[PDB]
Amino acid sequence: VKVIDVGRVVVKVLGREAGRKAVVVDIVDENYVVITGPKSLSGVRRRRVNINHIEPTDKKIEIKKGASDEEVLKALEAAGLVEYMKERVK
Amino acid sequence: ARPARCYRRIKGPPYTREEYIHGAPMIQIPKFDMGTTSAAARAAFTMVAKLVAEERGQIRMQALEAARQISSKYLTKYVGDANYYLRLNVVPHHVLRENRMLAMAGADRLQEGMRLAFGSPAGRAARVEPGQVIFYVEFKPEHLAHVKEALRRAASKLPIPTRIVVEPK
Amino acid sequence: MIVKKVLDLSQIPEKGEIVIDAEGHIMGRLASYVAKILLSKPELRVVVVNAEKLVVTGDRKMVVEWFMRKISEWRTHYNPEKAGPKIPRRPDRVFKRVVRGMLPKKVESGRDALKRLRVYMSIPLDFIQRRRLVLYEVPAAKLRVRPLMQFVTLEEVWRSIDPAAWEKWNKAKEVWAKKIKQA
Amino acid sequence: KTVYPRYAVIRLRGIPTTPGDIAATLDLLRLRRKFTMVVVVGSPSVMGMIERVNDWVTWGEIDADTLAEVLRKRGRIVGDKPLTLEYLQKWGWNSFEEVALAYISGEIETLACKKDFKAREGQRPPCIPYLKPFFRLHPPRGGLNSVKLHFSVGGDLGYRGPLINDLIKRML
RNA sequence: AGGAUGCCCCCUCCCGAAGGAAACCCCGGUGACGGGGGAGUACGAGGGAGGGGGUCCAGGGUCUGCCCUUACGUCUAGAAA
RNA sequence: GCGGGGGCGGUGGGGUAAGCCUCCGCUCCGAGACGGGAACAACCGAGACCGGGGUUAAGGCCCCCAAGUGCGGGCUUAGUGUCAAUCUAAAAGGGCGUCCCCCGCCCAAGACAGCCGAGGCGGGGGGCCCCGAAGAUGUACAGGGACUAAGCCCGCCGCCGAGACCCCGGCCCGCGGGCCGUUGGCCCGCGUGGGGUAGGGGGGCGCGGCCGUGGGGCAGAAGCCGGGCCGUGAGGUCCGGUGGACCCGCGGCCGACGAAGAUCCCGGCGG
Ligand SMILES: [Mg+2]
Ligand SMILES: [Mg+2]
Ligand SMILES: [Mg+2]
Ligand SMILES: [Mg+2]
Ligand SMILES: [Mg+2]
Ligand SMILES: [Mg+2]
Ligand SMILES: [Mg+2]
Ligand SMILES: [Mg+2]
Ligand SMILES: [Mg+2]
Ligand SMILES: [Mg+2]
Ligand SMILES: [Mg+2]
Ligand SMILES: [Mg+2]
Ligand SMILES: [Mg+2]
Ligand SMILES: [Mg+2]
Ligand SMILES: [Mg+2]
Ligand SMILES: [Mg+2]
Ligand SMILES: [Mg+2]
Ligand SMILES: [Mg+2]
Ligand SMILES: [Mg+2]
Ligand SMILES: [Mg+2]
Repeated sequence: VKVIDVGRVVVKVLGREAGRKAVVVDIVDENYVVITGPKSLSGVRRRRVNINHIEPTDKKIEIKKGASDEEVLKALEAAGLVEYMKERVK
Repeated sequence: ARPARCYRRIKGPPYTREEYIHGAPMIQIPKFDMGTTSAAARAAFTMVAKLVAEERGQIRMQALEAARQISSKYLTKYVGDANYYLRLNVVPHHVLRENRMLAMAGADRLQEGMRLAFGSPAGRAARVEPGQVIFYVEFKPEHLAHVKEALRRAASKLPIPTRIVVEPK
Repeated sequence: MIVKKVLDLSQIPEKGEIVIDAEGHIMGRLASYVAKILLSKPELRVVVVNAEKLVVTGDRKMVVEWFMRKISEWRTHYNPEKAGPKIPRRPDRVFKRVVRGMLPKKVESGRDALKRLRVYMSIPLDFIQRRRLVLYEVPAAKLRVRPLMQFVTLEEVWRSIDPAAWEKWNKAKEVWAKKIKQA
Repeated sequence: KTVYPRYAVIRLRGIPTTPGDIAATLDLLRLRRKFTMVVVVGSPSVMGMIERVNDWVTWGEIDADTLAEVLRKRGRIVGDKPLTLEYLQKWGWNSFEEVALAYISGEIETLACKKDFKAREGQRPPCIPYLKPFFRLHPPRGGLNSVKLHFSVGGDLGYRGPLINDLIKRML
């Protein structure tokens, strides 16, 4: 079973941003969430995403729902995951 | 008689000119308006129910008569004749033909098969269109359930699908 | 030791042999993948192990009635050994027949592709006693388990349609379980 | 006086089974083979013919750049030779872009000179003399949607608007 | 009686119709994918030149693999019937 | 030739209906190759001189089988179903089975079940599925494997895929022009030129002989067996073996002039 929650770090597995990491910032419905794997950090534009097109990682930051890119960077500095975020899987 | 599926479908022009049709059958339906037919007493009735055709086809005179008896008997038994007006809105103008070897019906009916295949008269039917109003009931609003049941029983005797439409007068 | 891996469909070797663990996989989808692999690699051999743990989706009663009808109503009135059908019941033979249905018919290519396949129930002692047994999974042919979903195993089908042979095989498994766990 | 819109019409369906009236109209419109293209002036008689053959062709308003590119790639002269820019300058046209602009803007009323046209000396003719009045396109790159459905329902047939230029580029 | 000034392999060079990519960078879409550059590029039927290596090549008999394929003559709307 | 046929449309007219009878119009088969449709003359695509390259049409892309176990949402639990027709199906009627849309009423927390505290009742309709649904050689038939999506609905993206369309090379044709002493030959130009039964038109190959002309043959003619080369082809020519005296090229002319078939005739010979 796949679990997606706000603040979870995921990896996009479909699209041009495949293999790049992002952070779940908001939930649209049971099928879509909002991810901003910041464009200034990983190259993932802040957009909606289907649940089928992202795989969750094992690291999570604490943020409010729909948190801005500034808050996402602040939490990334808090968790020390900038270097993890910049990596590209496969 | 043949099954009604033999004459359900409209397959040719209407056959109604009785001055040209030889031995055209009589219309056996004895009456078409049921209940309180006078408009002065129909002024009391405010609800209109309509049994309405859903497909295009032909209804036989016997089928129309059977639906008429079942609906009229139910309405008399459970609403009383002073509380409803029921009209069979269609008349079986169309004359049905059957091609069959038979008794004294012309010398061309003694040749077998499809030779001289124009049939003799076999009955009457009403050609109906979709949305055509087959049965029209005027009633007081308290008898809505009984009127719907009578229309359902009438619809059970007809060869085409129908529906019940209720509205105010 | 058994090392599990994911079969890269574009990275299939052109030579040698590959072993596929069939547990958790759907029978028709895995058979489709195996048939395409055998057709696309003419010199590769394919072994399938754990054939009794294959899954068929649907109601158990529906699948069992389908297999019963196949093994009972399908026959011939001519010489049965010369002309009639011969319906398999054991899970390995059932899976091999399913792959034969997806291979080309009445052709040397289909015959050779079917001959280049071996199917086993469980894992044989010879395979276990190897130094390094590389097993594969095909993720596209694996059943995604969901609540309130209906499916049966080929072992359950075999038990329903042939209880005595299943009992003998299960007893053999229990008899050799100590040596199997040793290896 | 009036400058009607200049349309590109491409025959999308085939020569066998097509009904007789449509076939006759297509033959009169010069779309006698599949994937033949013509450029016409949108007078009412021509629009009546196009409405008659709506279910066998696709048509639209062609632009000057697409017309120039069509003349460069698929233009043919008498004897089936390719149309050349030096041929244009010999006849008095400076470039494919200039002649296409003149035709589309309505400075001239025809692209190809008629069979009865006579060429004088010095004057620039108002057409391209001895040019064939039709183009034979390549099949479209990436395919079409459906040659049996209208463009207005997701198919390919009928009025296409300015998307005929995109189709022509895919078909060049 | 045919070619052996052949045939085949490899390499290299030149030209080349219609057609025509890829990594990678940039813009967009949930996405399968589209677009700008890469690039009318690498390539591409075929047409020329040369280098080395080998012996037969064409053609024929039979067999195998893959692809294709419903005896003939006749009346007939309609023939494997 | 005066036997037509298929699809679609005139509720064509008739008929219970019919792969039924009889009219009207377009198209296709007959007389039309080829791709798809599981096979299949006329359903869809499409019109084929030969060879090669490319791109598309119908339709398809889990395997059989080239191309996607492609993408988003929703429905189905019946293996229902599995992308038009030929082609193998299904009705009235019943079902809150399930998903959903709308309307009337009650509940102002004193509403529906018998003090409790939050929704309840009734009606109409739509989608899928279930019952209605019973056959004869052999499996949930309608291609098979099988699939819980590889089913259905609303949308979407790319790709595969003909002889069609584009390109190259070769061939031939129609028409026009030109040159050569010509019952004819050659060259050039143009053609949204290149299917074809009956039938009409044009040219050529072969067999026996005759009028001419030029030759071969005992150092081996005709015939026969196998083989190479030429020609789209009818056919021609040459090589090796056998054989033992006639034969052939070219122009012209003439016929007892070309066989695969007639329950063909004669002979020989098989299983
Ligand atoms: Mg009729
Ligand atoms: Mg038994
Ligand atoms: Mg045996
Ligand atoms: Mg057609
Ligand atoms: Mg030689
Ligand atoms: Mg006959
Ligand atoms: Mg007959
Ligand atoms: Mg005939
Ligand atoms: Mg025949
Ligand atoms: Mg006649
Ligand atoms: Mg007809
Ligand atoms: Mg087919
Ligand atoms: Mg494939
Ligand atoms: Mg019916
Ligand atoms: Mg079924
Ligand atoms: Mg021809
Ligand atoms: Mg002579
Ligand atoms: Mg003959
Ligand atoms: Mg004899
Ligand atoms: Mg004998």
